[PDB]
Amino acid sequence: MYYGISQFSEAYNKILRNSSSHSSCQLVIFVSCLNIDALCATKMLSLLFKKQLVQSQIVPIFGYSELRRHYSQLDDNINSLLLVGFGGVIDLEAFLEIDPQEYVIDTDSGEQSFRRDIYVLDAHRPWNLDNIFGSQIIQCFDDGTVDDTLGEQKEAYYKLLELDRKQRKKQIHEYEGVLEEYYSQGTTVVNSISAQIYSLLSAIGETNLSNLWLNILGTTSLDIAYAQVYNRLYPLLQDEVKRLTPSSRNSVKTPDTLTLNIQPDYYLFLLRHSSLYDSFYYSNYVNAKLSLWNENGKKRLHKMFARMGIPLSTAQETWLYMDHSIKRELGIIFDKNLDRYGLQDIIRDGFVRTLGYRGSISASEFVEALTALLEVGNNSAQKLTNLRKRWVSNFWLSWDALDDRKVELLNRGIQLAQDLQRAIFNTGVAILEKKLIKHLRIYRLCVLQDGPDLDLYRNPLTLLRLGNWLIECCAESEDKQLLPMVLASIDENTDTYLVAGLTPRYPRGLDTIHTKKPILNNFSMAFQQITAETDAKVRIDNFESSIIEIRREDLSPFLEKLTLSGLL
Amino acid sequence: SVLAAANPIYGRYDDLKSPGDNIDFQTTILSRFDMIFIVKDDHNEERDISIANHVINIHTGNANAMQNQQEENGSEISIEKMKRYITYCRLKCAPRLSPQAAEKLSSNFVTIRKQLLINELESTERSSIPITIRQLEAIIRITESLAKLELSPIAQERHVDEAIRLFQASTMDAASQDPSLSEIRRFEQELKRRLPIGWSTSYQTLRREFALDKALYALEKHETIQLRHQGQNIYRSGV
Amino acid sequence: ELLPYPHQLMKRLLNRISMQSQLIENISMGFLDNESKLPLLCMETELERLKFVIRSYIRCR
Amino acid sequence: EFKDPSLSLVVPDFLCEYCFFISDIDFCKAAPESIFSCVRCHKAFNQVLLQEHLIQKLRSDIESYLIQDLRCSRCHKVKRDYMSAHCPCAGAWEGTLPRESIVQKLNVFKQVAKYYGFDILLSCIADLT
Amino acid sequence: KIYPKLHQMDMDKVSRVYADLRRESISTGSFPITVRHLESILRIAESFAKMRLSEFVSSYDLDRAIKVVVDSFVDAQKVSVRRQLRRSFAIYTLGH
Amino acid sequence: NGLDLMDTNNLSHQEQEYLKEYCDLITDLKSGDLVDIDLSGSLVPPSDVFIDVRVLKDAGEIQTEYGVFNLIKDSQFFVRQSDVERLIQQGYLQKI
Amino acid sequence: MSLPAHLQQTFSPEEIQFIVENEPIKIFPRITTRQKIRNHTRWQLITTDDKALNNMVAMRSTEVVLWIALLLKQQSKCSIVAPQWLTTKELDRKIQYEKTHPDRFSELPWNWLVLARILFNKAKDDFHDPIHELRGKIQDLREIRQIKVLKGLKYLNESHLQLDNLSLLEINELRPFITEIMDKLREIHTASLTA
Amino acid sequence: VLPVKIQPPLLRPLAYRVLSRKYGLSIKSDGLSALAEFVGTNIGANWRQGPATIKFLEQFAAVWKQQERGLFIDQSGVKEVIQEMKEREKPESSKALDWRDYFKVINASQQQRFSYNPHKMQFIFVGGIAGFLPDIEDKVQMFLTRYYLTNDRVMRNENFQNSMSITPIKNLLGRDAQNFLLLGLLNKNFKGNWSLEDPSGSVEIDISQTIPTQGHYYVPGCMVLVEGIYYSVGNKFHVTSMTLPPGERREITLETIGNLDKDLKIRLHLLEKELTDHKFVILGANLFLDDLKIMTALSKILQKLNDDPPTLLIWQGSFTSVPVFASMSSRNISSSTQFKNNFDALATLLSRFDNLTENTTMIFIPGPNDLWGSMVSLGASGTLPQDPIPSAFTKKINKVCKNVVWSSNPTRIAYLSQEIVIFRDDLSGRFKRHRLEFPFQKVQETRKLVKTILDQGHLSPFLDSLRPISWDLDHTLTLCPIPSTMVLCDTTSAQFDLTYNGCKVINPGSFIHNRRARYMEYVPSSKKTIQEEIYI
Ligand SMILES: [Zn+2]
Ligand SMILES: [Zn+2]
Repeated sequence: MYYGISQFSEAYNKILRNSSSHSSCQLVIFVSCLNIDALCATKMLSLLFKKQLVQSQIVPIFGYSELRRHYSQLDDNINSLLLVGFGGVIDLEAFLEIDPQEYVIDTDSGEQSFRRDIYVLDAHRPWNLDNIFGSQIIQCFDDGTVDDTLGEQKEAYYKLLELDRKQRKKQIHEYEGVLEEYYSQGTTVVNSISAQIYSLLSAIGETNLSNLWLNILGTTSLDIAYAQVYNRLYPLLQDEVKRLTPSSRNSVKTPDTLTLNIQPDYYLFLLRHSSLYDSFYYSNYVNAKLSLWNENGKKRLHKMFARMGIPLSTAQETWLYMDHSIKRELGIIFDKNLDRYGLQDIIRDGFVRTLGYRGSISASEFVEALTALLEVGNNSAQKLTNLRKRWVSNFWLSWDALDDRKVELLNRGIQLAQDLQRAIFNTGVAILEKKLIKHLRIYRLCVLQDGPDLDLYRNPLTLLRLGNWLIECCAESEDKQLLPMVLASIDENTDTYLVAGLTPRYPRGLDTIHTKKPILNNFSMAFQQITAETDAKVRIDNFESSIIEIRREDLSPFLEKLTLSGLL
Repeated sequence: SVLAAANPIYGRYDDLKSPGDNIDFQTTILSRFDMIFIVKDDHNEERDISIANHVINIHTGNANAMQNQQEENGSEISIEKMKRYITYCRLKCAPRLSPQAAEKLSSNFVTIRKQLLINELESTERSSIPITIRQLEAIIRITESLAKLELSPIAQERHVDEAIRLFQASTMDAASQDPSLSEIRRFEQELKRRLPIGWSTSYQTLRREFALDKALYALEKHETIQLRHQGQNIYRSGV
Repeated sequence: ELLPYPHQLMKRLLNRISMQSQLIENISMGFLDNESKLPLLCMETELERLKFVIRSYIRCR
Repeated sequence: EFKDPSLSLVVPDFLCEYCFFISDIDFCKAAPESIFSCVRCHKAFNQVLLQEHLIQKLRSDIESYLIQDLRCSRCHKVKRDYMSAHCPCAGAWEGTLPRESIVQKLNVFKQVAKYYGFDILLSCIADLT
Repeated sequence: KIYPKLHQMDMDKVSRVYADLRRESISTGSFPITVRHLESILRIAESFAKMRLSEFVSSYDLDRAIKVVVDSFVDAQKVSVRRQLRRSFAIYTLGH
Repeated sequence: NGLDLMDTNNLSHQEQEYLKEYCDLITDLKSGDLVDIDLSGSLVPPSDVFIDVRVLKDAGEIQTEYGVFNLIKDSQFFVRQSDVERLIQQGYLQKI
Repeated sequence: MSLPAHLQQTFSPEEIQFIVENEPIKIFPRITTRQKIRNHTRWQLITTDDKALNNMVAMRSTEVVLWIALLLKQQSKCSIVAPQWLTTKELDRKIQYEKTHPDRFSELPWNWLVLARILFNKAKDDFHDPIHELRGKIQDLREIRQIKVLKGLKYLNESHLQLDNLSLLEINELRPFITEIMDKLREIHTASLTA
Repeated sequence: VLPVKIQPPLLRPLAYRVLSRKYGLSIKSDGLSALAEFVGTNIGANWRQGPATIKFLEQFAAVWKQQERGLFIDQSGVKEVIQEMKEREKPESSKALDWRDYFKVINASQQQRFSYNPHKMQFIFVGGIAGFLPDIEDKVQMFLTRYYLTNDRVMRNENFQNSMSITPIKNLLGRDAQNFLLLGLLNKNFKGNWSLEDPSGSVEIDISQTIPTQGHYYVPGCMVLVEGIYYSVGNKFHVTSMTLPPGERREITLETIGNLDKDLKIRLHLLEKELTDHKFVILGANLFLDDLKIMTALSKILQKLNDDPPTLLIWQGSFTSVPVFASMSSRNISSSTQFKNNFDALATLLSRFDNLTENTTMIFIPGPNDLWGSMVSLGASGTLPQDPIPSAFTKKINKVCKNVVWSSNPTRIAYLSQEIVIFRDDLSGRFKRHRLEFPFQKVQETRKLVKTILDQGHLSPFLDSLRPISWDLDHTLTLCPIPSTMVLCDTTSAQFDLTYNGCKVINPGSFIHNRRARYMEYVPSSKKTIQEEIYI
């Protein structure tokens, strides 16, 4: 372990001592864009440092190349660096060309001090042992995994470090085997950065309703792909909401009251900001459980609505103007008429925040709006950089959406979320009708070669959204065995693909012994190994490890070698 | 304002027939219109490929993306925005001509009427497309609209030049359509026999030999001669 | 009308601004070697306000 | 679709100083043995003569671009006056020899000089810019 | 209940067919070939895709529409030039 | 004077000379006795000492009084309003 | 020229807020700068009194200039005490006074609007009364005072005018109209009296 | 003067305190490091550099007028300017001002693009292998720009001197018999009759019964000021008197353009008086190196100049007897390499004089029979803005000397506040050949030539069909400022030296007139010329 849960306050105090000078701005926060959890964590840090008047700079970085370029550009005065959402799975001192002898001051006296401190803050579990164990400059905000599940790796790393006959060589190979089996592991996510920073705030005592709301947003960002993590962290948020809500309950509503509530939040898509029919129709879970992509699915949906006794005219009405008779009986109606179709998991408990008279909104809807703003908010090596520039710019739109004074931007985000879900649904029914997903014995490939609005999928977030749609659809099919999926999308302007190796997941709400063990995404190591040999102009720079940009002509040989690769 | 779309008799223009035969509209009705566009099907392969590739993109959903991208880029205006801008311009600006603009308009109207007169004299028949004082007012209105869209209170000579170009591209183009014969045949034969196939002769010399000499332009159409040195040299192109 | 200039008051005010700027610079140099930065922040913003008042007065004149 | 991978660069009416053979030497297409020597005979050709003729053709191309006659882009009537914004038929003037053609010819000359190692031709190309 | 889409297609083949149709219409022909006859190919391809209840126009459904249009154009020409026109257009109806 | 020194063809020769000398006169005023205060500074009262800004145009790196500012495009700062007023006026930083 | 057009003869509302921010207010400190009997940097300001700042004792009410109270309230290092006139009882009393005397304004402090806005924005959690009611009474006072002003701008003679008890922001917003209509009605009178 | 190295971190506070607060200059990290290096080198302990920084920023704001002073070019430029102002005041330098930093020669390919906005503006316009190819719009506007310049000259001179207005040709249509004054480009219509071309249109002119100003050359392509009565019966303009536009003094054009700083003007004026003894030697035309007699005469001339080398030795065009072209032969004819051999032979007769070829800029001007211009024209008057002699043929000549410039045929010299233009062309022959006759001694003809060139304001007032011109490189021929000194070199005109409208025009003539190797000497300080005939 490097920084446990109980000693986050030590890191915060170290940051304050090193860089809380009003003379200059010696603190720089590197945030990974295209990550809602990192966005909420950086918003928390921004508010916390605004309270203590610690001058700081927030830089959205898209890829590892940008991180390296910025660090090279980074001045030596800046003596505190925060990496939010990345950096925990690579040799940062090696990647950034860091040698501790050039950053050490006042070596003496069993202590050491350095002129610059890098605090990595992410949730991807393959901690690089040369970062968590063998470097003092790099300081990792651990969540308790290393101090409990890395004892063997700690011993193996230290023995090899200190040792630089037959028994000695045999034991070295035995220890080196322990390190090797630690690697060759898929990259998962166990915690949410927002929850970690909220734990730090609880240690410092700066918790309030806005920070709790940011924590809820960051945690709810994990419910789509890491539902086990969200279910693990949910009781803590539930306790915090009860702790922070004022005792003056059942009071009259006033234009100033902000209420965090735990009320039934059905697992539909933008239920409060769109019609009930559109909430069922465009839901990922409902689509998986009913197969609405085919023609018979719409008939099933209409039959369900008739069964509940909700007229289609009322069902398609906007949620605000739905008749108060139906809107107040949603719980009873869903209890009576959902287990018939297997949608019992739709009913759920979530967090809903109302700001005075501005109407309710749930964290699930809020994160969809934020994601939409990230995705569509606003010869070959140059236009791609223009895309990176636009993608960085969208981070600030999603950042400004968090402010309560910019609801006119959150509504635009909601509209963009509805449009993007519509486009995702159209492309999904186009893929599943033409049977574009080629089943294999290693990975179910799927390449998007032509169609409409194909420029949406050059963004990694939109491609992951489509992949999550497909994976949710496949997960509820019993015949289809679990298998990694690959999505690609040709970028005509740059003549390059965007391969996004995904991971399968068990059906939502299905809790078993094998469900408890998380599924690990093995595509990162496979991609890196394939790129190391057989130079193919592959661009592996995303913080999301399992996403690469490959030339149009080099895609097929790359996939051939990947098929020959048994790593994944 | 009346924006009327019509069709010449026989469907196609049929330029073999006289320009007055294709258009069945009277001169009175044709005089009201400020700009009388006569479009034609070029049947050009390089343009046909472009049109086909554009129409296919229109059909295969590519329009809904390309037009939106262009509009958000700032090179286009949505209908709901252009409508408001048009209303604002019409209720805010009513440009009036500058004296330098008026001199250009007068001196251009005289040229246009002189060209129409010489065409009528050559053809010995009143032109189907008329040029009248109402067309001078048409050029004035086009100039004022060009200034209006820029909200300029006074119409400079840039707007006059563009209005003149628009009129020449629409109404003069409509009026310039063309379908003695013995003189043409004699000229073609004598220059074919006298001027060799590979050499060139200067045009002043042909004038000495002698008119309007539309025969040279007709031969240029047939690609047997070619005016190259700024019209001062007539070169037998090889036919 | 253009009101008469208060020469003595403005001379004293400019002297005060100069001396306070020097004091802030000296304190900053001393700090450049507890961690109470509120007094320094208040000094800086107070001097900014005084400079703004004199700026607006002079420019109106 | 198949496009010819090779361009053409012909020195018209090249003369062989021994057998008096008048042939059009092509540099981008012919084999190297077929340009440095004649066809009917087999005597060699001077490098200086080849470079001189290539330079002469390059300057001829430049001069022909500079002294070309403009023509309307809609009615193709050759421009006759010296001060005129556009054709009277509302068509912009355009050259009979487009600039892109001369740019392509210059690139061909540079490629030939760099490949065959024509020093004087490279000096000419550099002197152009 | 069916609205096929023209996503998967070779627009180059349709463009070439349209260009050839216009070139042979202007010279030795009288059937007017406007852009409407370019859109007719797409509409006929969509009808053929409707016949198979397909939601996407396949390459066969486009080649069949091209064959229908070029056949209707050719068969309306004078017998003197019909053989030459059929020979010229044979390269687009390869396969039938 | 804190934004830019600029189409200048809209001015006659006399007016151009007048503006050119007037800038020098203003700089003389800003240096004679009222040098402690920035006479060319903003006339809006300094409400808040600390503001957050967003970099509009990339400017590489610019040295401040004590440390340094790395003006990376689309990166947000949280700095004192005193040392970024000129950059905000010029058009490199945006927020407040 | 040096001074922009919109700053010619009036004060921008930002300048009114700047003027108001120089008035002393009473605060409850959350820190303690009082040096014990048994280093530290003192404020030593030049445009106010630093005595009450170097002697702050936590939860012991002092009086500091408003722009410093706000600066401390930016952190959690003080707690601005609302003035006595900014309570529901006193606001109701002033509203009753306004409704009872339709010819003269109530005796509200000259900075009541600016102070109310500043305290509602920056010190929203330091009021013993629900802020949703203080806002509703401030707005009611503003409405009544606006009705009385519009019925007195009907007395814009050319000699003088007595706007007794009017606030500072209200006067500032009415200045360009009153002081430019009375100028014209004075120019007309002096032109008539040219004999 | 004590050297010291000071790191940017410690200088940063004071640096910003002045550059940013006092005047509003943003200093980058690299620029701060460079300024720290400069301060450490030219002062020790880095304490009393406040005046240095103040001078730096005031010069920067007075001249450069931008932000981000730390560009390694702005800082260096301002430091240098401080150096020259300290030098003229008489630290880093306290020497005397050198004219080399104020002497430059401008090629035709390196001038400033000045296109005149038709209403009233003289704008400034300023990429690959084929980056020098002019665009079509350049050919379109080539004559329009020239007409606009001549029209501005007329609107400044004629109306304030003579006050009939200039009516554009398009305004003559409806008018039946009124009198008009037209400024148009004289040319021949495709129908074969003379006409005037104007931006507004064209009109045929009846040249019979015309009284022209006898002190001018009238040729097609020259812009004239005709006056007559329009007739609508046949659409003709019966001209009565036609004359060239009046010229303008150079100083008049300078205040209109308004191009110089005051310090530069003062320094140039100072070195004008200080550098009294500078001699420019202009050699004769047609230095036929192939000729042995001319080669021997050049040896004597170079020997005579070796005793007192001049400032500039200008060499005129047509360095070889026969035009160079692709020659089909197996001998050493090889018109390319024979040029190389001729220049190598020149190197032998030029490197022999150590006193010469030193402290003497040697400018070479090409002619009608030079490489890269005679390949296509075959020794005729082809494209006018001739490119310099190719560097591939100047290896030995450039190796022998240290300051040799190979420049265009219409080159420009910026020796001082005055401008000198060198032009090698047989203007007299073309003017006499293409002068048009009116149906209605030697010094007089030279005056006619000079007056025509200066009144036209163009180096070659000829049609594009008589002297092809690179479309973008046409400003290099326009005499918009009317340079003070012009070397109107010629081979068909008698040697002369005339002054007109404040411009000194000198024509060295042929190198060998009858038996003497004539050449010219020019003294810029006294503005006096003298010829030096040397017998063979
Ligand atoms: Zn041979
Ligand atoms: Zn035309």
